[PDB]
Amino acid sequence: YTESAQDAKLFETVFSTYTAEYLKGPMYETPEKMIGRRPFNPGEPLWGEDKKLTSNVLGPLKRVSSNELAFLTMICLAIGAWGEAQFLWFDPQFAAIDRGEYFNPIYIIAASLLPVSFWAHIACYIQKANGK
Amino acid sequence: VCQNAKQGELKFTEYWTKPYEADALTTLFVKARVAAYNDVVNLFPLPNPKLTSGPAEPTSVDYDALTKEAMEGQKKRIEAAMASV
Amino acid sequence: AWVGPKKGSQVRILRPESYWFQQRGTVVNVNQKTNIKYPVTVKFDFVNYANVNTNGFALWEVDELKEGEYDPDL
Amino acid sequence: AHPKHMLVAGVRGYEMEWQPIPGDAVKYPKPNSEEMFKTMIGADVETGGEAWDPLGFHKLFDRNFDFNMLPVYPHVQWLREAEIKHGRVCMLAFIGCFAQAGYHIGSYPVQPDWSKALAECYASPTGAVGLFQISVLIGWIEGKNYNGDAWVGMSEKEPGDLGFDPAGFTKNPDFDLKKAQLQEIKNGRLAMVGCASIAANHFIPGSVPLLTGFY
Amino acid sequence: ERIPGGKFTKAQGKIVATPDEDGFTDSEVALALIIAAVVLYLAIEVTKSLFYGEDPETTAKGPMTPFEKRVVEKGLFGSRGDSYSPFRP
Amino acid sequence: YGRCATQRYFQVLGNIHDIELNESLNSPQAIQALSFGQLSVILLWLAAYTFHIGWSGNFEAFIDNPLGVQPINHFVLDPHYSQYKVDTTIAALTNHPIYHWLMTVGFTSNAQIYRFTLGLEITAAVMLVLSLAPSVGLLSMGGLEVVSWISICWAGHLVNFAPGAANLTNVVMEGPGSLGNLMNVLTFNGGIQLGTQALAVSDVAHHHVAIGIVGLWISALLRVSKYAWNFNTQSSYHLDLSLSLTVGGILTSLLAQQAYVYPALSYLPYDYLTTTSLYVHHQYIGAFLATGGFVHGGIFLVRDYTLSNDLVGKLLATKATVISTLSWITLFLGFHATGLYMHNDAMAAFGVPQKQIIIEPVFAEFIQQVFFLGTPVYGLGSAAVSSTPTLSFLPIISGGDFLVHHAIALGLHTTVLVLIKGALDSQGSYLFPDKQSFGYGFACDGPGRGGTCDISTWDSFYLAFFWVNNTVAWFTYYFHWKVLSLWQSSTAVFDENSLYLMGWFRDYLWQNCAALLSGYDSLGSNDLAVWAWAFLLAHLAWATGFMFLISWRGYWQELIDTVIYMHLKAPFFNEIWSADVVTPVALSIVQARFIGLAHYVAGFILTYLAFVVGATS
Amino acid sequence: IDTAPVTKMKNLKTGTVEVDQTKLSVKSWGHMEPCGQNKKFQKRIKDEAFKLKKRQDKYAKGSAAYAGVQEVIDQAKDTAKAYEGRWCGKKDGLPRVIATGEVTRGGIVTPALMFLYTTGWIGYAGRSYLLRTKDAAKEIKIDVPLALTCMTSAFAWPVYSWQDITNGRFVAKDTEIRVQRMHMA
Ligand code: CLA
Ligand code: CLA
Ligand code: CLA
Ligand code: CLA
Ligand code: KC1
Ligand SMILES: CC1=C(C#C/C(C)=C/C=C/C(C)=C/C=C/C=C(C)/C=C/C=C(C)/C=C/[C@@]23O[C@]2(C)C[C@@H](O)CC3(C)C)C(C)(C)C[C@H](O)C1
Ligand SMILES: CC1=C(/C=C/C(C)=C/C=C/C(C)=C/C=C/C=C(C)/C=C/C=C(C)/C=C/C2=C(C)CCCC2(C)C)C(C)(C)CCC1
Repeated sequence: YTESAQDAKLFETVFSTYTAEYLKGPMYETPEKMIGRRPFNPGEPLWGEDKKLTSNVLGPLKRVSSNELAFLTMICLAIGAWGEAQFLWFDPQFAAIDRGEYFNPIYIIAASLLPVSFWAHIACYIQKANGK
Repeated sequence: VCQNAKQGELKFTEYWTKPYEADALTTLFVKARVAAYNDVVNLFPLPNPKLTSGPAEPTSVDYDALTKEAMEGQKKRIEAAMASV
Repeated sequence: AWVGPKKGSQVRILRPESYWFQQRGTVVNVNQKTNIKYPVTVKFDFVNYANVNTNGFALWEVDELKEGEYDPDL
Repeated sequence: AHPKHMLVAGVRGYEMEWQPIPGDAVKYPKPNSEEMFKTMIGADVETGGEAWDPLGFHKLFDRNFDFNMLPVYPHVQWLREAEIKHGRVCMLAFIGCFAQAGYHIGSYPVQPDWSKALAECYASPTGAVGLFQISVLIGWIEGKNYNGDAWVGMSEKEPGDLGFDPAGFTKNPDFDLKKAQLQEIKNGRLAMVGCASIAANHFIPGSVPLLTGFY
Repeated sequence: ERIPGGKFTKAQGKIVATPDEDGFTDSEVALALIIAAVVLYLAIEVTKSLFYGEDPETTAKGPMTPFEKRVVEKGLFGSRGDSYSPFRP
Repeated sequence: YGRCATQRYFQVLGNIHDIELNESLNSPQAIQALSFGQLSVILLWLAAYTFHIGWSGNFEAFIDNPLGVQPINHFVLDPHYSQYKVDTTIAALTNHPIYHWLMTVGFTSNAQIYRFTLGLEITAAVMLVLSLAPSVGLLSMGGLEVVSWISICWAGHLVNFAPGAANLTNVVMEGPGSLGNLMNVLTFNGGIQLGTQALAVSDVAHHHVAIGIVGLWISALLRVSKYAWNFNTQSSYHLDLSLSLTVGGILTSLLAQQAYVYPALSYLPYDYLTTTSLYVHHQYIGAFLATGGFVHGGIFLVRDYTLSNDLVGKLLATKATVISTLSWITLFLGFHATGLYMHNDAMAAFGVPQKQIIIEPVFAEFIQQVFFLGTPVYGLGSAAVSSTPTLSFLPIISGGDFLVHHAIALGLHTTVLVLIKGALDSQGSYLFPDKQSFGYGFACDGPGRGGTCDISTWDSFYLAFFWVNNTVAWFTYYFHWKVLSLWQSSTAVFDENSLYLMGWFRDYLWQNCAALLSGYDSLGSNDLAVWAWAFLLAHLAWATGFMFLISWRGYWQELIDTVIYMHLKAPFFNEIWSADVVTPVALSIVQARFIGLAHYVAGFILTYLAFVVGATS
Repeated sequence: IDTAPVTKMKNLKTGTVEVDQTKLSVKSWGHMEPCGQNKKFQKRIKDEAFKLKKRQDKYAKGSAAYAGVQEVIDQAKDTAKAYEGRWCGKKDGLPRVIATGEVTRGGIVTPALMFLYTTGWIGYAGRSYLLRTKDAAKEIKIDVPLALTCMTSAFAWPVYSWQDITNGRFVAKDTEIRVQRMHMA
């Protein structure tokens, strides 16, 4: 039928589009698509069409409620702030070392919880935005 | 000339270091494959192999239901894409 | 019927590798044969590194621009 | 054109995106900014009845689409949110600067000077707890009213619309809220000028010829 | 005896004190040479292994160890990838 | 057989370790085996040093008087020496801190050194055994947990050999005891401990146990961060290699800085030459590792990356902005540093040194005074004096250091500009839109399109390596002159004459070469003769690199063709050589550029090493 | 047998970093003092004057060379008097440039502003000429009246440039210029 060059380009576009939409599904079976390489882990899609993180991004605590994570992050923040303040400025612990006595383990254990509070509040907002 | 496949796209093939020797079909296929990889919202998880000699892990996810819903998603996506063009 | 950009009309090049990519050029002539893959002959004020300023482009690699919808300052 | 993937910033066909917060859906902002500015509260008689914005700071969000197609510069809605927040904070700061010099409330160290009270309350064992409580309360009332999306002009809330209205305002048929908003904005700008004057007097004595003896 | 060269050698007056005896005798040098000969034999073995590459039957005819089976199945220790990365995690 | 050309040598030898192209041992197990073999080579090299130190060396005499004795590296038995030179030379002296390291880590005898050599040889044998059997099982070995465990074990070693370990009461048997009991082996005094003028062994052991524990925790945190958000989307040997090389370069440069300013080896600062050589060597290694990180990033772009909307895709899309802004930074820095240096040169030349532009490094002085210094030296930012200061070797900066740091910034930014430009244009430029199909390294694209010389991505590294060497030369000149002034107590000759570059010539290079050149002359030869000879040899290598860089192939190919004609027309040899076997052809363009760069940098390194030895001897 | 001069660190275990506000000024820094009473700077000036006088003594009184060296001496004296207000260390005597941002003698803010205005003038004049002469002919062949019009009209560059930046007439949309997309982005 005297195929046009534009018709050949149309077929190339159709082939590319069909391939692209076909290789996504479980009919190509390439090492890239193996769990922990490119895919989203089987039953745990991290985000949908809109780039909004799902509760699956939290891992083990993917079903801890938003209120509980808020309480966890606030308690961790308060305890970590108390430990940091009691280690650095109020009753300093390095100056206690200069006195020949050991550290106070309570202060260190408390101050260890600040990054816990950070990631906990990030996870708390993730849960709240997902309705959990 | 610049419609040749990229070397990264032709990796692990005989045309890895010589993408200019690949077929038109192969170049188009890999150029569509790279686009397919970048759509993890619809990319398939491709379940793990069963290599251990023990019994199959019970897990908590049904691969059959996921495969069926992925077939449905692939069908609808292809329909929409062909409607677009 | 005529297919492709009108003669003498400014077009923007959509070919990623072209020296005048996303730049603007004047259409000299469009080959009205369906078998020609790159009929749209476009002339540019700038010459490329080969000191040639005329090249043929495919129909899908050129965007026809209206008389005042582009930027005269390139 | 270019495929659906590989679209970032300056690539043709790349719709602008705004998703700073991990956990929130992607938002695609239109230019707006100037369009919102043309119908924006402010611009009273003091500057000729027109929206006094030299240097074109409200147009930079529109110019984001020309620079790199990225939300580098704030939307005018974010500018109004910042102006409102600055105005309220500066009203409170001015009243605090002229109230701490005469009044004292808690177990905080006695420091009438405003420029030293913050540090001396940091150092106080029974002041650090109070400042921590103030900080967490402010953080709560600030993250609850996060706005943030006003950076791209889609805040879904008029600027300075925290969940706070104990009186009958914003609900009475009378008491036009436009005049109240204009009064709030202009008094906020006035308080910001006052705080700048306080800082200048603290650093360059005799600058403002009314706070010469002030701290 | 040495002719000192350099301003700091003369200024600091550091002397190169030769030990009275040698330090390793001759027997321990021989033991070091023997151990180096064993290392050389191992190096020859490694060179022969690497030059001819890995044969295709091994890693294909020799079944993977249960550790290797489970690691490849679960994608650990650089598996589920195409990199070496000794400083993985 | 062998009916190839001499080009085959330099073509395969340039990719002889490009194992990804070697289909035989292409698996990652083979690459781990290569790592094992390399570590065996490193162990044997350390065994070499320890064996020659313990065999013909004065370590037993070094531990007694570390300040008054010069460490001996190995015995010299060159047959070319003249009896006098034989009587003159005692043994090859030491230019590395291995005596100091052995003294620090508890070596007190040559028997311990011999046992160390045997252990190093046995460990090299173990590494060879591990390389004999590549296997996914061996791929489990390694990780940040493993290196942190190595750090913990090194902490245990240092605790066992700390000077205060004798006073230490056994913690695991009699309990932790008083705090001082632990302070016998674990301290955080901070800074130089006086006496040995180095960090206490207790400090180093405590550092290592803390680092190991923190590394274990960080590795666990990173792996749980891999639990959720598990995405190995881009795996490539070159991506991970670039990561490792950049981190290693940062760590090595930091090692140079913090080992000069916080020496950890006892009685090291008293040895000026070893300190200077340490700093220069580690800075060169760190710069090389960073350059390798950039190179392997470029390679990953060339042949392992697939375009996406990811971090790298965003970098590539706006590569014009990156290159343009880096070019602006380099132009500004070079213009201003060169102009200020030339202005100072003119002012000093015209007898008006006061009219020089000396911009005080007030920002670095502010940082130093506020954060580091314990006494008011400059008085800006803070003037408090520390009641209980700690000691270190942080230099006190002045006006010239501002210009020198701007030169350093210019060098670093220009190197980054070249490397980033080449890596991002590996995806293509408008002169070469299809560079993604030509590989990392190639000669050119011919004389067409105006010319395409050095357009390859490998040529970007080739051009940027000159800048790497130049930047390292700049800041190593800075360090060497600073420490020479400090040791010679001048500290004012530097602070005044480093403002203008004629100072950098006269007072640094011309001044510090006086003793090196007298290594051998008509009067005789002294211990510096070897270093003057190496100085000349390095200059010769540098100029041969000039030959390979300036003159290009075609000339040399025609000349070699004429030489082949002479051979084939020569008597008694045309019957034997028909030029069919290993045909002599001129070096390919890429091979020539690499060999010229190699001679250039070999002469660079050897020249500066000889100069450092002759100046700080 | 000794090492490099050991510096003393601040064992800052207090948990706070104190920055003295009163030390944020050149006059409060203990390592730089005004050139007027800097003994090293005065010695430098004396040595310069002595060298100039020695150079002058070579030429006889009243000669042209004598007058030239005398004018050089007067220039040096005036330069020294002017530089007495500068800041020059405490051990070097060479006047320093203060790039903190304080408006002081020998500062950087005023020279920075002057240079930036001048070179924005240059760049805006060139850009205006290129915009009003979109032609290679007028680039190789300078339109001197139009070129000088642009050069003298670029005096308002700081405000016109910002107006164009905010109004979109200064920068170009990335989709309308030759940008590198050969990787088929
Ligand atoms: C940082 C605080 C801040 C912010 C974000 C805004 C934001 C806004 N103002 Mg506003 N304003 C402020 C403080 C502020 N104002 C103060 C203190 C005054 C008193 C002089 C005013 C007086 C004022 C008037 C009279 C008008 C506005 C208008 C506007 C809107 C458009 C202008 C614009 O885009 O500027 C946003 C960007 C900035 C403000 C950048 C500020 C950064 C500069 C460089 C700081 C320089 C000041 C410096 C400290 C010197 C001090 C000077 C001294 C007088 C204190 C926008 C919502 C117009 C309006 O309502 O439009 C409808 C209008 O007509 N403002
Ligand atoms: C652990 C680090 C590491 C590792 C594993 C690799 C691995 C690799 N690199 Mg690499 N590289 C590194 C660091 C590393 N590199 C660093 C730090 C740099 C910057 C300097 C580079 C720069 C670099 C470039 C520029 C290239 C590679 C390439 C390669 C690949 C092929 C190597 C090959 O066959 O070269 C062959 C090796 C040689 C020819 C060695 C040269 C021998 C030296 C010069 C002898 C001279 C010393 C002499 C004794 C001195 C005498 C002194 C005189 C006075 C007598 C391979 C995957 C190539 C590649 O992938 O291309 C596709 C490539 O082109 N690398
Ligand atoms: C002394 C030798 C020398 C010098 C001066 C330069 C200079 C430069 N190289 Mg370079 N290069 C050299 C050797 C040298 N190279 C060698 C041997 C190699 C190995 C092949 C390279 C490889 C190389 C690469 C691969 C790259 C450069 C780049 C650059 C530029 C960096 C920007 C900069 O610093 O601008 C400052 C410019 C100068 C200092 C030149 C001198 C200008 C004047 C004379 C000094 C200032 C005087 C005064 C202020 C002006 C008066 C103004 C008015 C009164 C008239 C610059 C032009 C990079 C580039 O072009 O990026 C922009 C780049 O990518 N070079
Ligand atoms: C209209 C003239 C003009 C203008 C507006 C600019 C503007 C710019 N140039 Mg540029 N440039 C020019 C001429 C001009 N250039 C010329 C003639 C050359 C060849 C030497 C260059 C070479 C050049 C390089 C190599 C680089 C820039 C860069 C830049 C940008 C940063 C500013 C900078 O570093 O300037 C510095 C300018 C120079 C180093 C060269 C200046 C040479 C003269 C002084 C300029 C000519 C003025 C013109 C003739 C005036 C005539 C007016 C008359 C006809 C009426 C900026 C967009 C940098 C960039 O991309 O950063 C983002 C960058 O790396 N330019
Ligand atoms: C009924 C329970 C209750 C009592 C009885 C109580 C009493 C005191 N509060 Mg308190 N308080 C809440 C509950 C109670 N507070 C709640 C729900 C909030 C969040 C809205 C809140 C906020 C703050 C803040 C922000 C500060 C604060 C402090 C003090 C203080 C002074 C102590 C002193 O000066 O010694 C005393 C006696 C201030 C302080 O000075 O702390 C150092 C300080 O800054 N409070
Ligand atoms: C919102 C709300 C409520 C509320 C509320 C609250 C808390 C309202 C608070 C309002 C508040 C606190 C408003 C302070 C303004 C302070 C200003 C303007 C300071 C100016 C400072 C100035 C003008 C300084 C000026 C000078 O330096 C200048 C410029 C030059 C000199 O020559 C002269 C001097 C030195 C003087 C209700 C009623 C509780 C319930 C309802 O339902 C909802
Ligand atoms: C080519 C390319 C590549 C590569 C890249 C690279 C190679 C990179 C590197 C990078 C790097 C290599 C980085 C680094 C970084 C670092 C850092 C970031 C640091 C920082 C620090 C700081 C900042 C601090 C500082 C300080 C001090 C310490 C002292 C003084 C003061 C101060 C504070 C300043 C890839 C392929 C991948 C992609 C594409 C492109």
